[PDB]
Amino acid sequence: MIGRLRGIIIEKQPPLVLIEVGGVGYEVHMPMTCFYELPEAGQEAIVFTHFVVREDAQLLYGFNNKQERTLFKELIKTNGVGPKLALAILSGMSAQQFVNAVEREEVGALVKLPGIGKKTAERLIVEMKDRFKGLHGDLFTPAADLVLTSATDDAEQEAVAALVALGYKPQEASRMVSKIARPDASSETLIREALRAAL
Amino acid sequence: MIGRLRGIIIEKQPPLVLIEVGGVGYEVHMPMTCFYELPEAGQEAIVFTHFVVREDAQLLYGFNNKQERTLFKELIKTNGVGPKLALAILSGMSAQQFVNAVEREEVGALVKLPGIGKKTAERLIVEMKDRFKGLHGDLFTPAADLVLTSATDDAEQEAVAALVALGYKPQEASRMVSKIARPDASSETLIREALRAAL
Amino acid sequence: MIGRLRGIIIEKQPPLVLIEVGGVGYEVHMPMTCFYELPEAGQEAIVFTHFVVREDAQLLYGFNNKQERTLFKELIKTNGVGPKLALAILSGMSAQQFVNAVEREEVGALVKLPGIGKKTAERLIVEMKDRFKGLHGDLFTPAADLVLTSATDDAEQEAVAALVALGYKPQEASRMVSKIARPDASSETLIREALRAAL
Amino acid sequence: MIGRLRGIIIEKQPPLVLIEVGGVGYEVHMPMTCFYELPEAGQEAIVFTHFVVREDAQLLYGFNNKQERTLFKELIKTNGVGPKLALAILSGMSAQQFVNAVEREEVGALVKLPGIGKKTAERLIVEMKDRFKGLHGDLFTPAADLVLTSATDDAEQEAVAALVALGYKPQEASRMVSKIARPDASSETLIREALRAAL
DNA sequence: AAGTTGGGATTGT
DNA sequence: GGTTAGGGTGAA
DNA sequence: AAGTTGGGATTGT
DNA sequence: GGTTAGGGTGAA
DNA sequence: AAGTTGGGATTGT
DNA sequence: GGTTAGGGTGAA
DNA sequence: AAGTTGGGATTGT
DNA sequence: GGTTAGGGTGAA
Repeated sequence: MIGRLRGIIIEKQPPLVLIEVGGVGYEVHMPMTCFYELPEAGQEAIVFTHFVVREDAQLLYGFNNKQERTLFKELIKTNGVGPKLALAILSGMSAQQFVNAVEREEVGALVKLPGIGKKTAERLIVEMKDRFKGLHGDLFTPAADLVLTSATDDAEQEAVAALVALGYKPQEASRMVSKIARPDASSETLIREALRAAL
Repeated sequence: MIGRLRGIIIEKQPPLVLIEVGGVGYEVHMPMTCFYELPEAGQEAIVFTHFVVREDAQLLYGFNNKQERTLFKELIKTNGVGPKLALAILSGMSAQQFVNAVEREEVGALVKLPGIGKKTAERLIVEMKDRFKGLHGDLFTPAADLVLTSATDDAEQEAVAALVALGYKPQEASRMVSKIARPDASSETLIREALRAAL
Repeated sequence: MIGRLRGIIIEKQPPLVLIEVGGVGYEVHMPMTCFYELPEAGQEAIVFTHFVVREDAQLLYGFNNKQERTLFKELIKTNGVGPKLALAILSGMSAQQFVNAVEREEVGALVKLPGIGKKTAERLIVEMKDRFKGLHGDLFTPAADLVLTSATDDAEQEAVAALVALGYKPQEASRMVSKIARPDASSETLIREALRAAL
Repeated sequence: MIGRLRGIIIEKQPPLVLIEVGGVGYEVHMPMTCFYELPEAGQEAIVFTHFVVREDAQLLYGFNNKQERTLFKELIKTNGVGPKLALAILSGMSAQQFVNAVEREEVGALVKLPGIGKKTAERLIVEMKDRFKGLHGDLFTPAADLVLTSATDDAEQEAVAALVALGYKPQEASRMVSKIARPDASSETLIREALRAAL
């Protein structure tokens, strides 16, 4: 529900920051590699956040980049992996270092991670690979999370994304968009013709 | 609890917008037909919202118009239908297009919707019809949600609404208000004489 | 957790108001007798609130006066009575009218209330009486909620209140404070000597 | 999630304060010894908070000092002890008085506490001792909560803290940091070499 | 060294 | 809360 | 009119 | 979700 | 005085 | 919600 | 083509 | 979590 926080860094107790937005100071759990980039205390920060709601607790996970947030969101989906593991994962190695490891099948590095033996280690590199690359090694090539989250147009990605939010199966979503063939239209325009055609 | 959000559109990833209110950026899930009307990023937006609270998650559903929110709230009440379906429903066709379909029994269109076969399709048009019309085809004739939500006075509608919030049965609420016969009094005044008479 | 809301009245749909605080518009459920006192839309309002948190939902109940909030909080404690009943209760009759009815055992009036037959009706007047009066008929004589919530000093009341928040039994709390005999000290000072003596 | 509140003290009803931050007034439950230090009403206050989320309720616990918050957080961990007991505990005696009692095994004082007989009394002094002292009697010697929460460097403490947040066992965390031997580096730098070495 | 018996633990239900 | 992994210890 | 058999419903668990 | 009241309807 | 039988209650599940 | 403490009352 | 056997899935509990 | 729909695939 909370997607981003923008306020003054009041305090730093890794892995958590205390950012004041208005008069309310929120606690944000951030991966060490991200934390290293937080501006000095007293400075204003902007951090994308993944909000977690439990029956007994509700925490905030933050990242400096949307891509970073996305990778983390995909990581948590992975079986056996939750907020804590992903956090540890992104403290030992950076979003890049991870991409790299999964596309270079550097299991070793992943295993030595606290709480992550061969089993999940492999799971990661497996469930994660496919998604990557479109990235072509760089985690910041354009529309990186569309890539992760959904190489064809940026707007087509976005549209396939949305169609899948609406219930269409991914095959369906893709085929549905391309049938339209218009990489140079607004992602909303595609989402719109596509729909109009589906029904 | 949250009934409206007013802030700067920070980002757009259909179907969700990221609106910053103060320093907090809220994620809002909006039907594609609504989304199409959102001002450019950077602009200020005002979106009525339906807040959903689960044990494991709490999301925000937004609409450009109160009527739009109301229709959605009625849709979710419908059996087999929840936030996601209604969202899809209002992405394939607009509040109007829906009204139209239910009052013209255009099942076809509804069936082709992702996740909505004949069964719920019919349920919709059935449970929804009665409520409509007072609307007389237009979704924006005056006090449209009173119509949906509760053709006699605007204040009588509102009052019957409230009386039903308090526990009176709808028959009761209606008869109770009209007994007062004063379409030209404040909805609060009716709610007030009515009560005074009931007790 | 939320104890008060202060913002601009954006809209009125009895029994709920939509007050904007900053950029966030909160929905507040208020008893009709209270609602009648809300300033015009567009004006700024201040409303004490009772926050309700469920597994499937979290609403806000508001009152113009702390006393009004207190009475409602005591009402909800009453067995068989919850937010909705109390709301109805305070829509049919005012905090005064209620006090009056309980201290004049006007069951009749209470029974005719929607959802409140003889059974709870009596329960009310029973569980509520004792608490009242110190009030001496007026709901706004000084420190009315201390009265309800905890005729001796205002500070002694407050202190007995706190001691009971800490685990002391009410008998204990009272006797403990008076032993101190100092109606003219700060409620905090009493809470402080009292404690110091208990341990 | 909420780690601090900064606003205007709107009202005082010990043990709870009503602080307005922006337009929202939050209720904060504070131990009497802390409460005694709150500035006059109308003044601005800053209070560290421990946010509690239940299925049926979500309250805010506040303290004037981070150390005070930390002690309370450790207290709640203690078996048989929860927010209420700790609150009572810190109403009868101050963070100091407590430290003192645990390091001087003043069971007596603890027993007389409402709800705290010999059983938990001992538990406290037992589970709490070890943690203390590094404190050397004073609760405000530098990095007191690192002490409580994690006498070697401030940055090493912090780093061991973080490593333990990530899943490393405390033995592991400690040994891991010292192996680095660099009390004069940033806690982040340690967390960083340490990790780099672990993997 | 390689498999096993267990306590601990977020994860998933 | 039960269950699956984690990764520790003991066995062969 | 007085008690009873039931569907509906917030309340309480 | 089960359970207690509410207050409707039918019985006597 | 010392142990026991119970109602009450946050705590822990 | 069940369970463990709390601390009250009654027993010996 | 029409009914059936199943995996998937929000919905409802 | 169990359950009802959804809508896929296979059968006749």
